Amino acid sequence: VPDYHEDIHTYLREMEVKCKPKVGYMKKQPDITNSMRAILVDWLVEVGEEYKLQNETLHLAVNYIDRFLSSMSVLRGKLQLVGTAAMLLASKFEEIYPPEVAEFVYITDDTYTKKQVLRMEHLVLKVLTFDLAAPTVNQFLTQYFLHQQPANCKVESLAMFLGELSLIDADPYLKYLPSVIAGAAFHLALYTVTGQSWPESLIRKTGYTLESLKPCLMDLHQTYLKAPQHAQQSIREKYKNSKYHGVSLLNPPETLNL
Amino acid sequence: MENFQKVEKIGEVVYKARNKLTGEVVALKKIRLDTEGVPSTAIREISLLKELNHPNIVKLLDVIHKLYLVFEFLHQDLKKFMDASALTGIPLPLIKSYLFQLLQGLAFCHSHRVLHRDLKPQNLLINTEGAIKLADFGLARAFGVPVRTYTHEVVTLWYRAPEILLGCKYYSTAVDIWSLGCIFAEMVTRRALFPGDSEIDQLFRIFRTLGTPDEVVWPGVTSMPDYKPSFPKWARQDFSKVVPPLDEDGRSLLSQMLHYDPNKRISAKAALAHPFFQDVTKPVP
Ligand SMILES: NCCSc1nc(NCc2ccc(-n3cccn3)cc2)c2[nH]nc(C3CCC3)c2n1
Repeated sequence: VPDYHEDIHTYLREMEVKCKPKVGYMKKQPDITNSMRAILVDWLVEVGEEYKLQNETLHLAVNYIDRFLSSMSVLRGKLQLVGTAAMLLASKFEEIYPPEVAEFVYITDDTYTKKQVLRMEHLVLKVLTFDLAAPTVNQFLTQYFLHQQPANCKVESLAMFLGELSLIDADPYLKYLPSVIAGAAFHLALYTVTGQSWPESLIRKTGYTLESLKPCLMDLHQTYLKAPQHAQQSIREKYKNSKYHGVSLLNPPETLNL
Repeated sequence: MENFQKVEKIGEVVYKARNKLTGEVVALKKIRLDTEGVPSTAIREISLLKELNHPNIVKLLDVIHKLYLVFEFLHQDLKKFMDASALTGIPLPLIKSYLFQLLQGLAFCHSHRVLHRDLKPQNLLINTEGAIKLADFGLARAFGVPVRTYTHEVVTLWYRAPEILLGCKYYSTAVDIWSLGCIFAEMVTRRALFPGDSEIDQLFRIFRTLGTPDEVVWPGVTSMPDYKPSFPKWARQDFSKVVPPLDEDGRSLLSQMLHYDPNKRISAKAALAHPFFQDVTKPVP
């Protein structure tokens, strides 16, 4: 293993605590709700598919939105402008070929002007004090995938699917750190596809036992069981593609036997 | 901006300036914002330098909305120091100090999941007290474990690693080590190791010095997208001819920094432990 893998993991574990949004922020937002956030995140999943953006870009955009809404009151009519600026910034940070501003305007169907998107970009940068290099569920998942005995494309696709569903529902997923969500998503995907469990090598790397992951796992199991009923369906549609081994079509396990 | 007196243009725009209230001498990096808003290069440089607090990385002091990045000022870059030392040469202990410090800076970048991707002498800043610092993080990227495909058009040609020239799907930390190997040789011999004038000339300059790589030296090389079985097969030159002034330890380290196979090329952290650095000191230029 490269001699900086452990250093990066230790650093990302420090930064995920510093980049965490305020867990109870939505109760202090006078005009927006968890449901309007779910609608915005589901919409960004679709924007990502339309522009063939990385999963990481979507995860970063959600981190930026939750951090912005942690300190700034936003009316429902402007929530999509925050999301659009977040996705533009996430794209500039993470993408080889970020979509142009005129494309972000087009994808809002001219709800906002170019000037509005560029002014919101400045404001998001100011509120986040240019701290864009946030750890994501995705960054922990790709590290955890190196511990597979052996590597299984369905396990990887299903763990990504599960980590993505967590983005939609601020209740309960804002209670958990990205490293913990990734741990639950990886265990649940492994167990579903192969009947294997959270491996000893990841217990040593992370210090997480299956027991420490249990609260998050129980939440993520319910999310998985109820996904076909959720009002938001863009992530299920995405993970039906052959790109993702159609993993969203698999049956969730009935019990986890924890 | 009213608190800064521009002294002069030092790069291109970077100005030497003075804080009118505190007297602090700074470098102002002006980024023009004119139709896509804040450039990705500025967003990456600011966000990544905020996590890269190290004695061998240039300090970002402030950001002001135009967009001005306020940095610490250093008196000279390694390119101008090299030009000034072309007749004398850089003393061996100072070459060793500078490489040791560049590797400390780069090891810190890699340990914080940052690729520099433009290490060349003009981006390496020196002060009057014998420090050298990595600068210009406009081409840098936060990388993932493991990497995915990143921008292909990276590193100034003379300092560009063979896995980029041959179009590997994946590159990572090893590309920075390649650039520093080139810079090490350049400090020793007083000229660019691989001064290519095109991608093909750059590759052939590498092949003529280190030997045309084969499946034993670099497993997978003959399958790489821009590899051609018609490439001439040159033999490897003896490092006694490539870097004549360099001792056995120097030659061992340079050869490990220029390994063809990125998976075998020495890491910044392992380079710091090499016996070449056993007697390292911090002379003043
Ligand atoms: N590529 C080198 C030019 S860009 C540069 N140079 C610096 N210092 C070297 C220098 C000083 C004065 C002169 N000079 C005087 C009269 C005319 N030229 C030229 C070179 C810097 N110190 N700190 C920086 C921050 C990192 C981003 C800005 C910075 N940049």
